[PDB]
Amino acid sequence: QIKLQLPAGKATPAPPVGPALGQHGVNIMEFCKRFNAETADKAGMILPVVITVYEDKSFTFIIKTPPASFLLKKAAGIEKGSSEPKRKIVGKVTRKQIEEIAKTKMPDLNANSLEAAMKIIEGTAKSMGIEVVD
Amino acid sequence: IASASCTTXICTCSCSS
RNA sequence: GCUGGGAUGUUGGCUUAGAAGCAGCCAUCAUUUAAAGAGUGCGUAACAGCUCACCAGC
Repeated sequence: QIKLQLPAGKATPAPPVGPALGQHGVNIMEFCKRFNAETADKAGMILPVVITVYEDKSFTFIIKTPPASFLLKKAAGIEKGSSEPKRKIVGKVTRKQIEEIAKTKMPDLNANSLEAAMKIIEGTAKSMGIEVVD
Repeated sequence: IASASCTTXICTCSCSS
């Protein structure tokens, strides 16, 4: 199977999506129309697409919520992450905010308890150059 | 070496649809 | 050595023609796990397909 991140609303350039999926017998022209048809409701957002291809030259795709990395950036108020995480601090997040993002990405998190969901978020935060404030 | 749509330079890439 | 796991939270910030471990600098996270690398590698123009670490059995 193949997983990737395409921009909602635009799918057609040969260089990126062309070979990656084409090497698996994926009909690029049918994929682009399909993806651009459903994800038109959220045009402008970057999201992961799971495309299941089989022996038959047909496929199916599933849409997923935006990655935590993107949420943390928009939460802290930054467009670009830090080149050097524990070297250059760019943004900061508060405890209650960590819970907020954790609760939103909980249904897709591999954690069982909320405490575990909070910590996984904190992990990405410190590795992205975001200071955690209580 | 001789494909259709598929790389950034050598010489083909894509072109149908 | 042999039989099968070797994904998820993402394609970590991203840059080039392209970047989606195998280019590039800090990072190097946490899950949950039976146990499982923000990965030793071949390879395509990259992906891929594939390789060990580890595991379950032997």
